[PDB]
Amino acid sequence: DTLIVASKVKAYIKSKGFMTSGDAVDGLNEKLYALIDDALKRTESNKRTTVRPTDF
Amino acid sequence: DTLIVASKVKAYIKSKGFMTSGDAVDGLNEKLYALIDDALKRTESNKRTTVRPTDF
Amino acid sequence: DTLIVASKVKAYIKSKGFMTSGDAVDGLNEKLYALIDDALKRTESNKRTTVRPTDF
Amino acid sequence: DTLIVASKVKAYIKSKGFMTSGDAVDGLNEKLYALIDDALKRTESNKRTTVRPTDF
Repeated sequence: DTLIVASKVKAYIKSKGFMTSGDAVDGLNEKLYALIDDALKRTESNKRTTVRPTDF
Repeated sequence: DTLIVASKVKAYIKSKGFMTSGDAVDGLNEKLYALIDDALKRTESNKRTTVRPTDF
Repeated sequence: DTLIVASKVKAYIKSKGFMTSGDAVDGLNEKLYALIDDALKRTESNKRTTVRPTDF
Repeated sequence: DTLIVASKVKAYIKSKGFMTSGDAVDGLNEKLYALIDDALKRTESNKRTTVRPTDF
């Protein structure tokens, strides 16, 4: 499932004077899943069941 | 601006047995902006203005 | 100060069939300082004074 | 193999007011190998075999 709002990612990239390839947002979606999986490991390592912003 | 679908991020975290704090999605959003800023630097370093999935 | 063992980073890169530019290890040193600074924020966020491997 | 100077990493962490767990440097080493593996993928994606600082 896509967790990313493609239009908002493309908008931010455009605001900096860059373009986005057709498959760029797919790559970022993969990185986002990795960031979350890493955060869950940190949450568990601190004996918590609630993910906090500082866990990412 | 939010780059993610909060409901889908919270759902994925719940599917792994975890809850999400009120500001956890905001933390992930901040990390995503940092990942994009890093990617723009990599795009420019390869004499491109089109961001590719491999730049993230 | 350099926190990286340049010879061991270059060795690992060589083992994968790649070469290392003259200024590559400097870039990785900068990323390492960022990783540590992020980890210290996570340590403090969990009311600890001792950095753990899971904080990185 | 360790890619970092443990004494200098522990010193930097101490300078910021923190202690380092016995296996904390091992955790950072693991993250560094991941950063290099990601960089090799970026190098190859730009039709290069020489890793640049901007690939990390």
